[PDB]
Amino acid sequence: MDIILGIRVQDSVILASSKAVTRGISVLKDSDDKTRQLSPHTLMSFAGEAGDTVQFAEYIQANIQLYSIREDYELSPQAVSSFVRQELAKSIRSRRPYQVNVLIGGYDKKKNKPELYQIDYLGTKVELPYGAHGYSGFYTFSLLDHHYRPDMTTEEGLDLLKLCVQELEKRMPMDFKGVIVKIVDKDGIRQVDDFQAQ
Amino acid sequence: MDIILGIRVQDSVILASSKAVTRGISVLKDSDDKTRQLSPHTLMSFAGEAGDTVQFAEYIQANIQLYSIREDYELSPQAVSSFVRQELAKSIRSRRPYQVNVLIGGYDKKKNKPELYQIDYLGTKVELPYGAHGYSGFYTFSLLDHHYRPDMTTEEGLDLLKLCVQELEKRMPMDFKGVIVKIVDKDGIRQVDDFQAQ
Amino acid sequence: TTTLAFRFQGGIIVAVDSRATAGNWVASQTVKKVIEINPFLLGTMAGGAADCQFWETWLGSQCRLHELREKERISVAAASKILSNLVYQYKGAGLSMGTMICGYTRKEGPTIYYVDSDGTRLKGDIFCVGSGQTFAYGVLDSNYKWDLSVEDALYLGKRSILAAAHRDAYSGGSVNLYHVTEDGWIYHGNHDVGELFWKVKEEEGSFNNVIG
Amino acid sequence: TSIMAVTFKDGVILGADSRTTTGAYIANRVTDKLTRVHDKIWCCRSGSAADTQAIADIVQYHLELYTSQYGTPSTETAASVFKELCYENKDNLTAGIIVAGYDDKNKGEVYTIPLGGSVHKLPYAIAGSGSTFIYGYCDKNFRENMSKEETVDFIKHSLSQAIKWDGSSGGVIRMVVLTAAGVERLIFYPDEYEQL
Amino acid sequence: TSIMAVTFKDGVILGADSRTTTGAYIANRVTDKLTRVHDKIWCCRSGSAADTQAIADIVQYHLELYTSQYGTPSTETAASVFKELCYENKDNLTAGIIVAGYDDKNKGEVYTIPLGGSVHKLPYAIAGSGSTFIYGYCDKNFRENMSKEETVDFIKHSLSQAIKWDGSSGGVIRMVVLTAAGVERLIFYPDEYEQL
Amino acid sequence: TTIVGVKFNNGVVIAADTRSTQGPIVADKNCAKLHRISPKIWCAGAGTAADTEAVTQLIGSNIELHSLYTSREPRVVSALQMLKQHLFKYQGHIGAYLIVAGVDPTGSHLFSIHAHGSTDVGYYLSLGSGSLAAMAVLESHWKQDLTKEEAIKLASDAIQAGIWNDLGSGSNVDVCVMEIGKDAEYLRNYLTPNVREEKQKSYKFPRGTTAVLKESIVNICD
Amino acid sequence: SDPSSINGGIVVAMTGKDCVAIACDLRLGSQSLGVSNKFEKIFHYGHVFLGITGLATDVTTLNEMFRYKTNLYKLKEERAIEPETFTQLVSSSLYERRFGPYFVGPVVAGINSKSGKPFIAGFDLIGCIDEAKDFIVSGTASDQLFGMCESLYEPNLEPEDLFETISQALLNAADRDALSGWGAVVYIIKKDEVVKRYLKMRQD
Amino acid sequence: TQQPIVTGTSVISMKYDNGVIIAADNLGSYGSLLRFNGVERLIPVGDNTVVGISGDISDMQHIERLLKDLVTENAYDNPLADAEEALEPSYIFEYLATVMYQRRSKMNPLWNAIIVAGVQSNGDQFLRYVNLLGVTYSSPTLATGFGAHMANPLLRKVVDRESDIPKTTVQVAEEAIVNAMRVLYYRDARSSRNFSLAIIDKNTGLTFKKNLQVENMKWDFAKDIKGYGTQKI
Amino acid sequence: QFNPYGDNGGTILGIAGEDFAVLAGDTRNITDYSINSRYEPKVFDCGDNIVMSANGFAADGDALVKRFKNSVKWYHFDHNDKKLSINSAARNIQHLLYGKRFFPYYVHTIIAGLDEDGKGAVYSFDPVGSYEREQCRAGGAAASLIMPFLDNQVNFKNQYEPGTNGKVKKPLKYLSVEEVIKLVRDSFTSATERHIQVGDGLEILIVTKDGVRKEFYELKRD
Amino acid sequence: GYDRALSIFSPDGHIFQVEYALEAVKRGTCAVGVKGKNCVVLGCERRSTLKLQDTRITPSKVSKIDSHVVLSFSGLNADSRILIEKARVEAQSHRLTLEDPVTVEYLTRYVAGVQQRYTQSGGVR
Repeated sequence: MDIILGIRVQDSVILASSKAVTRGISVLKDSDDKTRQLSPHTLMSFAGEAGDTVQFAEYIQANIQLYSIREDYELSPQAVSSFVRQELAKSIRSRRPYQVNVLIGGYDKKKNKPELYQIDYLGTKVELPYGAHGYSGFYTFSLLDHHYRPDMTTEEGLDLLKLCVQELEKRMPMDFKGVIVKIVDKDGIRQVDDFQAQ
Repeated sequence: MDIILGIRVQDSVILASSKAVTRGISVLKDSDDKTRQLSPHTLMSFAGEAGDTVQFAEYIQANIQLYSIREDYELSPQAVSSFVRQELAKSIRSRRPYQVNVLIGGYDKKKNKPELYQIDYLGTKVELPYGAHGYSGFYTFSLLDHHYRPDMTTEEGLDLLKLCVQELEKRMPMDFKGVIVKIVDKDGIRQVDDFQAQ
Repeated sequence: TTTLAFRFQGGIIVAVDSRATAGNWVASQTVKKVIEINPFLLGTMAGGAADCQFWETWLGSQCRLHELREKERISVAAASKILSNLVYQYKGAGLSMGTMICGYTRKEGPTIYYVDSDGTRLKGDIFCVGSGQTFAYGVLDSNYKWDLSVEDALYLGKRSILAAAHRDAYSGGSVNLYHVTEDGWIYHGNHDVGELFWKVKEEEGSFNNVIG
Repeated sequence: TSIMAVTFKDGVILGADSRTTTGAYIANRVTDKLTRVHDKIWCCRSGSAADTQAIADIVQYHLELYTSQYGTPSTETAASVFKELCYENKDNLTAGIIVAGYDDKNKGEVYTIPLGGSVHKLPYAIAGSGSTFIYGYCDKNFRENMSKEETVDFIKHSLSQAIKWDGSSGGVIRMVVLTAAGVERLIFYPDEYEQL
Repeated sequence: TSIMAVTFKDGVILGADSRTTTGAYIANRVTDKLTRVHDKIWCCRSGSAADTQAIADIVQYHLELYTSQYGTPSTETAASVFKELCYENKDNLTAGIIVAGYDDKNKGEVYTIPLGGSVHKLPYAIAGSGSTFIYGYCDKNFRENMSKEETVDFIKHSLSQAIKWDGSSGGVIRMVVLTAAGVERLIFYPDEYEQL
Repeated sequence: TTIVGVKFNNGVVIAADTRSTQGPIVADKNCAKLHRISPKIWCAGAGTAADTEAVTQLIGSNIELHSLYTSREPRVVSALQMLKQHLFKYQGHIGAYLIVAGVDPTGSHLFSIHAHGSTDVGYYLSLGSGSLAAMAVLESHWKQDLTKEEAIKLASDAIQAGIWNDLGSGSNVDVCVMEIGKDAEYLRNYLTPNVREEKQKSYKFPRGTTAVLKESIVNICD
Repeated sequence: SDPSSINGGIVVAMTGKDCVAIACDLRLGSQSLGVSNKFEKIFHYGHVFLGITGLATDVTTLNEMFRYKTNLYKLKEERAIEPETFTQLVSSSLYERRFGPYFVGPVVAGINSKSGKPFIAGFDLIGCIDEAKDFIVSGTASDQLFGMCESLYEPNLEPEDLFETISQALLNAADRDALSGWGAVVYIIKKDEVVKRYLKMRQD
Repeated sequence: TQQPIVTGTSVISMKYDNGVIIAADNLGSYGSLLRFNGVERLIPVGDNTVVGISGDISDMQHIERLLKDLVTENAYDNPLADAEEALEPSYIFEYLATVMYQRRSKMNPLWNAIIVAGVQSNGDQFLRYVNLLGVTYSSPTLATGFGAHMANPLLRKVVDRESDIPKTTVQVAEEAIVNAMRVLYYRDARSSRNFSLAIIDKNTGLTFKKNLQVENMKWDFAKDIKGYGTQKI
Repeated sequence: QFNPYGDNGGTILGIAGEDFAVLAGDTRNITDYSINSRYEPKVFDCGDNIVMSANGFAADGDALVKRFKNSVKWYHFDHNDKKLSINSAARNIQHLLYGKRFFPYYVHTIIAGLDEDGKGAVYSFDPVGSYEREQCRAGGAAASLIMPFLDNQVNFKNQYEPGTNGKVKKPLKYLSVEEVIKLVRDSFTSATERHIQVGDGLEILIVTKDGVRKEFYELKRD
Repeated sequence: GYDRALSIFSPDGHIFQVEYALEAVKRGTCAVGVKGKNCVVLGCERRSTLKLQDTRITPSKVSKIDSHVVLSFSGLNADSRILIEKARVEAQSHRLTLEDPVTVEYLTRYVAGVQQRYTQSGGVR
């Protein structure tokens, strides 16, 4: 599968997502951004079935933006995640389920704390210090289980990912063409354009 | 599959073979030499089923070396290749066939000409200017069909491969961890230890 | 089938082969795999003949309605998404299509979108779609430069499809060329591989294997 | 199961064994396979008990409403209802039904609706797993216009043979006599028919 | 196929229909299913023609060598050979054979070797697709020690019924009479047995 | 394929069509389906062509060797027994269906053999996809005590029923008569009712029409 | 899956006036991937020619086999094998592998050195001989070859004419088959000489 | 989608100079059990058309009911129901064919092979076939199931092409059909000796013959056949 | 289990001339190895100078032809009896076919007529509506035997100018109605020889500015 | 179920229900909009029939359909909500399919269509 990682540090949530889009025998694109900004302080990464992946992401994006305009307010990360879980939980028992896994990283302006939610296509939600979807978890959970600390700065967090990404580039069979990293904190969402060698 | 490429230039045959050995979810080794020297001027690369691959290579190696000592002579590349084809052709109709594909590159000291033979596990043999086994052929045959010339020097040949290897690193889904290149000419077989950046 | 489209300085090049098969049977060597959606929108076709022809012709009808309704030329992004969203509605039903929506709008400039029946929609500068895509990629990838001449780019495109027609048993016939500039697409002929191959062989010195 | 209907001089008689099995186990050894859909219109059920019971119950309902509006229904009409249900729902039913009624104008009549849902009017009809074994016997001993006693004998013998060879059949032999005189229930135990 | 063997006062008789089919097509309408393995030891074949023919041919060979060394074989011995082949090779054979011979000490004897390869000695035996339809009839009309004429009649009627109901049976009815007097071939055409 | 066998007052005759087919395509428009087991024992076969041909020669070979060993004429029953036991042994995997006929010191014979090894005897037989079209004819015209000529006609007519009505059959009719006292006479293409009409045009190409790249002489002598 | 459709290729033979012709394409691929355009399918032992379509490994194996057998035949017989005889050798050799056949479609062409008569024949994978006087076809584009031959062919063509006819049959049939083509070679055979020509054709 | 339970075998037919003949035995098979013997499979519609049905009998009975209704309905508000506006054979066929194809198209076929025989009002002979797939075709002769393999070859010897129709008389024709019925009785294991035959002549009208029997059968030679190869007695 | 499809054999052929066009087809209709009819028309005149044939599964081909004819009828009713151009009919057919994309009309269909410039035109379709205009096209059972022929004899493929060293291609001179009818007849006699589902008769429909004309020729009945 | 034609023509060619709908607007609080050279301003008045409200929570008269478009109105408040909601939903749907926010003319054309439709649909005013 694709690489979808997430790590919640002291004051932020970092999301790393592979840039490759491979179909069969060919790597069609190497600069794919597997993420959608649901609200100024909530970001969602996703991986899974070819079409369901983006269709779902954009569908959720649309609904959150509609909520934002109707209420002129931004739903907390916890609320947005609960909405996404229910959407997937409905999906699993429908004619053709959305085969999509997601990581939702958002900064809760009311609590002033970063949050990381991991939700699979069955509608399984869990809040974590760090999460991953697919085969990545197999090499990154023990890594982080070792090098992770709650008080880490955003900078220590980026070093931590780099460590994950290196392990993934050594042992994973696929060439996922690097990752795109994004930071979610009290000031919104920004992208670390320099990870190709940080 | 693994990358097995071969290209016959003016006075030599160059063999490029991927260094990765992947089993399931993990890349177990990244410095694997998928080649066996059959005689001072004959080299054979191979790719295929986990165990059959090396077992076959070493078996053929043993037989050629035995021939060499019995006759105190080195069988021509054409003769060695014919022997390998028959071995595989017997194999295909046996209880458990050797699922191995090979490229045989050798310098024929009597004709003073390099030769490249491609033989698949069914015992299908064909002599070529350049060959490949597996998915590689899908991106390297048209490349070479374009940039190949019979009078190319060994140096132009190495540039040609580098071009193949780059195309393979851009479009192939798998991370084959680079290749090991070997040159077969009138002076035997030598390895180009510097291809990781030539 | 082999189809490609790539963005460069002089706009966009679009090249396709023209073979149609049903198994090993060559059903046609003269099929059009490029539909001119309109004066500035081209669509490439790969996969099931019927599925492509039908849905892309339908796409065109949808683009025309957009223009009558909004008094403005549909965007390459919006046009590609119409097809993508349609194709997604049918996901799982068996539609088979690998397509490329190429156009030029003042708002987006040269633009290319890959859209397939899996529901995948991707924006990019270079795409090769079809059973012969890998062959095209090999030639196109190793000679691409953003700074190619409208003359050279056209040739690489043409040469790339040739490569594919040669190695892919399911691609062949002739090459259909197109050049995209803001003033629309410019048809650049139908080159029969039957003659194009030998010409290119001689003049270029490549395909050195084959005997002539 | 082994069931049959025989028309004779005074009307018609329906007979059946009483064994219903689920595998080699005899779930019921005193089953009553002779079902009443109307006063003088009965039937013999073979195939899925659940299906034939549901079928009969629906038919009984239809003949009851029919009677309310148009008087007593002809045996031909009862057989038409069974057919309508069996044919139209052939994909979901496993029912083989013998319909037999006594009318005053038509005397006795027998209709057989096999698996497909087709209808066949006959002098007499046999069906059920055990019937295969008495085709020869019944063809050789059946005579039109037999007397009540002769008919009861014919059915008693035929079924005793069916029961003798088919393990899916057995128990007692039940009969129903339909004539202008009314309706008569008859039963015969193993000890009697086994020694014929 | 419909075949049977009946022991009677003077010996034994074997009868059979003459229809062999491959699907609904009648490959042969004059087949001779009455096979001789020895002078006064014959058999009726059902199942795979290829298998039963091969079986019989082997048996005939065994009884021929047996005779060379130990004289005429008992019908019990012939039935033992068939059994040995059928039982031991049950996984690759589809043969149902009726063995019937005439000995001077044992008069007439009938043995039946069904699919499994088991052996059963009986007063008479019926087999073949068409046999299912005459179980009732045969059980009701068979009597021990009948006369040649009575036996020929019993077999003629029984088979006429089998042929009447089983489409896999038909054609002519062949018989073989085995007594101290010798061997007699009998045949009966449709026009006769169809109207019984 | 349509093969038939008809016994007559003093012998037996077998006939067959001449169409060979791979799927729906006709590979051989005039093959010979009539094989010789011995000079006077002839065979016709339907089913896996290679099998009918191989089984016919194998048994034919052994029949010759047997004849030489016993100093006697081959007997049809021997070809029958050898063929069937062989086919039986191979449980139907040798897809050979044959109608074997012939004359020998014991008279004239007509038999049929199936791939699994069962044999039949009769006065008229037919095998193959044309089997039914032919048998329909035979069932309508056969009678006991046919003359050599009546038999040829009946047989020839049966094969025709097949040629015309069966898609698996066509072209010509090959016949072979075996009369008790004389030599067996093989009538290759006894009937040829399907000659191709003259083509509307000639497609002879002007020399030089085909583009050649290289030319050379090939060495045949050693 | 289908051994006869993995590599691709075709072969066709025709008779002419005191001459015979056998031709084949040069393609050798693995499914859609074209691999070699030099894979010839015609071989010859003495004056007898053999073309083989089907699974390439079997094509090669059978050639090495018949060379082996024809060599011993010459050493014992003290003469080169004839077309008729070879055809029988091919048939029995194939049937010998009845239940594990070589996936090939062989074609024999030649002139009987003693009677001068032209000879051609075809075989199915288990040896069944097809002896036609006009033409034999084999390969993944056999339907096409049948159509071309049946239409274009006419008796007693002269060598120079039979060449045009055979080449046109091969070429146009090959062009309607995705697995055939990629080059082609034709053989014109006469009692005394044999000419071999490589045709120019589409390379797609 | 279903499977046939009680079935009818062949339906053979051909057209002669003045009309058409059609026949079918009276058997209703149940697998290999020759279960019913009083089954009429020739459905006369009016006096110019006869419909022969083979296949699933329960579906046949349904088709029968459809035909009776077509008659009833055509008579409604139709003062020319027994004249200019009577049911034509071609109408009856196009109806049935429409039904057959609609049913196969809904994946729930009427498991039959049908032959509609009759004479049009302008005297033309009508003979066309339609089956469970909705496939239709015409030929001087037509047979279903086994009759297609054995009856057509025999009947086509009387009328090989169109031009042979006017040259064929009712006698020659009826004879060919009656011989075919015998052949089928010899080789079709799901056939009966009893059958019905109907002639629709543009002059004599509709003649429907019931209870016929195959006669003049050759069985005597059977006595001379013993064993299966080497047996002599 | 019920299979909604069947194969009725037959082959059809369409060639377009400079001011005419033909659509031919054998008149044989089969099922497996039996012949249902030796004469059952398969090429039809649908009006507005358009001939069409839907070969393959007959029931499907018939329903399609029937639907298209009814289409032409309504085209008139709704567009003031306007004539339906061949290009328009082609597009119309595409929708008819694609409408059953998930339960296809198992047929290979071809239509012929004249375009709006009076030129001959041929259009052929995919079972599900894929289409292209061409110079000629064979369809059905023998399609694989005939197309190669038409590539060679109608579009002069692989043919060059003698002596030009295969450097000059044979000019594309265009065929006359007389030359075309010869190619058609030869195509069918050739097909009839090698394909067991082709024969009995050949019916050709010729389209000119004067309408539709029909010619009939016998074909081998084996 | 309910489909009575409430908006229908009268003898003089007027749809009284639509006309009376305008009277409802005439009664609503005033609203104005003037466009500058680089902006647009929307003014609305506030009633005073009752004063003791909580301006923080009381629904405002100017609503945002999207981040670059606003909509003010005069008439029945309850009715405006329905239109505002549909407008907001259409705004998002348009971004989702065209991948570009709506133009003001487009969003306007849409709201107008909803209003028009309610003038010739049964069972609604």
